Amino acid sequence: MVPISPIETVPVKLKPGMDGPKVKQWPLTEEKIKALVEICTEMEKEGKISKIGPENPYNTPVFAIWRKLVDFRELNKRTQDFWEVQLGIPHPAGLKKKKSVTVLDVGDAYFSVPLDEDFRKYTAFTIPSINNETPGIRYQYNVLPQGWKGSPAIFQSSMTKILEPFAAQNPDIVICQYMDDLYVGSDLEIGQHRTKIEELRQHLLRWGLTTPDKKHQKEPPFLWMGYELHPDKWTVQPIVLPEKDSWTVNDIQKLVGKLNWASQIYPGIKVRQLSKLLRGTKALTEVIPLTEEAELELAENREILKEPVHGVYYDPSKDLIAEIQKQGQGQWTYQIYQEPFKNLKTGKYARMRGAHTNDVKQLTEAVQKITTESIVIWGKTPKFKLPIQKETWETWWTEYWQATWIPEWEFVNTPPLVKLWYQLEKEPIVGAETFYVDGAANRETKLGKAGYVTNKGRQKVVPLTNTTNQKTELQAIYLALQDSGLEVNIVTDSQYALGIIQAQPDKSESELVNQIIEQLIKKEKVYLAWVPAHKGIGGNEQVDKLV
Amino acid sequence: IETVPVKLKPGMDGPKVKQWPLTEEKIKALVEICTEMEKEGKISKIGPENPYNTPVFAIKKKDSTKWRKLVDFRELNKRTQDFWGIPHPAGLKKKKSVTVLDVGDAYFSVPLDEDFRKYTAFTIPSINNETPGIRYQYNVLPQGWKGSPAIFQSSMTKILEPFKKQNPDIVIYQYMDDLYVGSDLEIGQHRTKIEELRQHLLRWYELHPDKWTVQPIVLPEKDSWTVNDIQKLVGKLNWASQIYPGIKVRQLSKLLRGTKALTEVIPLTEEAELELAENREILKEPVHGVYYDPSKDLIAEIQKQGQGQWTYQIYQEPFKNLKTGKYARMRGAHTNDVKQLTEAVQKITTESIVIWGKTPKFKLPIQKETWETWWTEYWQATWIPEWEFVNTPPLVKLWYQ
Ligand SMILES: COC(=O)Cc1cc(Oc2ccccc2OCCn2ccc(=O)[nH]c2=O)c(C)c2cc(C#N)ccc12
Repeated sequence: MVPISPIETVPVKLKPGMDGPKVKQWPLTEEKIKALVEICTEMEKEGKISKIGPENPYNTPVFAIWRKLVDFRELNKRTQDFWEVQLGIPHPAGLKKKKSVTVLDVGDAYFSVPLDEDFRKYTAFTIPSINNETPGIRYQYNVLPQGWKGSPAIFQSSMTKILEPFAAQNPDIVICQYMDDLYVGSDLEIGQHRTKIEELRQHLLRWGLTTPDKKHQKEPPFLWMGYELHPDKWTVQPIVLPEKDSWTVNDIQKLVGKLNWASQIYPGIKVRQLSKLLRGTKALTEVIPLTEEAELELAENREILKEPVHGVYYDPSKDLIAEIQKQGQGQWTYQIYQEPFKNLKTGKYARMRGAHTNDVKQLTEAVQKITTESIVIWGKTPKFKLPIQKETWETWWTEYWQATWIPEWEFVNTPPLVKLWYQLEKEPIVGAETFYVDGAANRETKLGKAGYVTNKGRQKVVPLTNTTNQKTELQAIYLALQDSGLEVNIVTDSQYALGIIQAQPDKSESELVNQIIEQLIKKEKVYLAWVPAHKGIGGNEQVDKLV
Repeated sequence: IETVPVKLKPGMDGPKVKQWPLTEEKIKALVEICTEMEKEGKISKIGPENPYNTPVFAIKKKDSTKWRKLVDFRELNKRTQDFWGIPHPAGLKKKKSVTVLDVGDAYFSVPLDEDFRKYTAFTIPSINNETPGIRYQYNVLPQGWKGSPAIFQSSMTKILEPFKKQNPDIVIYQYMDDLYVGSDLEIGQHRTKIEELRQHLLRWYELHPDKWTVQPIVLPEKDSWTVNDIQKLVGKLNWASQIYPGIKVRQLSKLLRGTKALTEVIPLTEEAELELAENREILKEPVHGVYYDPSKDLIAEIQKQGQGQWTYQIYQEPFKNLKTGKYARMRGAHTNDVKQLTEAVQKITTESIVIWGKTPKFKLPIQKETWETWWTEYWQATWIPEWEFVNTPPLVKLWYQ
């Protein structure tokens, strides 16, 4: 017998202060008991488990469905935390094309890696006796049990330690681990590739690991985690938008799942309205009628999902490009590619939850998201194609009160373009009328007034019902913008209004702010000056709006 | 050569912080560095039984193309037991010049407590999560951990004993991996003395706090005032009245009586000139009742002024500034706001380390996603302070300008 190399055990403990599981065994039928006795007999004959005496005080329930199913939920609750290395699956767009790719599934994955002997006593389980007229048969696991908390992590680390020297002495191949399957890829000739696959099967056999003796039953295309992997391209598994007479909540969440999933390769997928119908519902069976915006959006989705689209693999020798397009209502879409019309992947970005916003901020956020995703997938920041003029970005970041930055990018003239809709003046305007505005409201009756007085003797006071102080300050500025020429100075004491306008929004929740924006867009020059209230500053008439 | 027992605070587990994505060049640099360190016993590979993790990335310090390994030990530092203390040298900020030295290598010759090593675990990530991440844990004192200068304090005292006995006029301070050496010599004599101390440390950053002062509130001196000029003056004075008690603005607001155009020139009455002069005299004095409390956090606010100019204030209570400043240095960051902000944060943190011996909590005028996407690209210090993000434009921006 050729000496099998031992696999180093991973020292495992329980959570601090906790003890092993002690759960009462369930009564089983005589048929199930016989089945479990046969299965456990064979497993003991193989070495996966071993019989134990009555000294072991721990127990974990067992079932038969025949196949044995040990319910380790209690031991999982009581087992220490492990370093789970599977967090975020590899994205197909990050893979690099290989001439040959082979799949090797390892038989008896967990049942070939030994378990820490000082921990085996916590895996104890008992098989009930026929009519329970004898003590049940007590067993404990000698290898990683399927369903235990630490089986995937320990299996992955052991497989990594085994595959380390082979990967070191074979730099011309790439190996990838995923559950009980290994994916090897290389650009060598098919003969050299199959040869090195044989060498890998041998190197794994030196540790007692069995690979498919037959030809590997998995051949391209590979169906993996909703993906289709082909020798030269990748895509998502078929996305079918169903025809429904009425759409319920679960149908709409299925639809937004298929659309969110399909959006990573199908460009232009929009999900704003269909997900907007789910706002504050929290009812899985509630039927929600579809708005016309959602029906037209669904028609555009069916038009995009008409025929299959594929993505290419990553070529590290070519530059990485990401182009962004604005879609409206806070929706953005992007393609990441290296050659024109041949996308690596696609995606979308929806604006965050905010009361005020503008397009430049949203474009910046989208660029940051794409940057992080690209560093994840490809390990580098792509060059950007953005629908915004260089001069627009320069004016924005040079005049913005916050720090902001975009990585290397170039302008692409693909409408709609992102632009600055208004710019406030830095110094007061000579020859322009000066509007001193103010607004006030009563906290009880919700009655208020908003108005202005100007240097030319122009005045206005408007009464308002169902209003607040902030609303009357915004309304006062709005009136000043309504009744002034193309150039105007405005003096206010509202720190709230100045805080809104200095954030430079082009779209808001409050229709009042949106009207202020529409007025600013029409002006030539607007200078907004702030003064403290109640300081006896003439012109700023707080008593004119408190009557 | 003998390990000192180190534990965590009662009731606190080890740090379990997610490792953020790194570029390919940084991953390669960390692989090379960590391989070299593993060959030297400074770190060792760990198995999946270690659930703890601390972020790690790579930088390139000043005047060097070699990559350096930086570990974000912030969580481990706040979860590590308090080590005890040496009173802060109040004369370090008074000295004419100070030079910062990196003494991190000296930490790697002292072994780390055996049972504490599992808490220093870090992970070199992989691109696209293809292969598992390379996990390491430290066997010696790691750079960036607060326990490394606390444990090495005795050895550092023994090494620096001859030099401190040789020059009683040279002040020596230590914070994390940095050694601050202050004196009053000439720049050439200071550089030769620094080479003397660095070879003295071998066989075993010009910074001038004297050219730094606290900044007063200044008012304009004009011959003709417009309505806008007086309105801004009254706004700034009303703001300063929160700091200085005797500020009075009624005689200047008396000039704004009537709705006048913003560009109209207004002459100052005698009462207004007297009021403005009294306000100047009040502003010339320091702030009433401003003290430092070592039990409280330091807060640093930064305002972007444009044209590469930045203003900052370090305080503990609102309107009680312990330090104010204006960083306007231009060093290869003319077209990048984030790089400017990051160098500003590093400089302010260094000043705070010199003055009080600890780092402040920053309030950054930047969106969380932008800063968290780009700040590691321009970081060159061995420590990392805490920060939060201000999303509403502060009105007091121009009152510090
Ligand atoms: C962690 O591994 C991954 O997630 C990537 C991963 C890589 C992989 O294959 C590879 C193995 C080693 C290096 C590159 C690989 O893909 C390059 C791109 N590709 C892909 C398919 C093809 O024919 N031809 C190609 O040139 C396979 C075959 C996978 C198969 C399944 C399945 N079922 C799941 C993931 C897989």
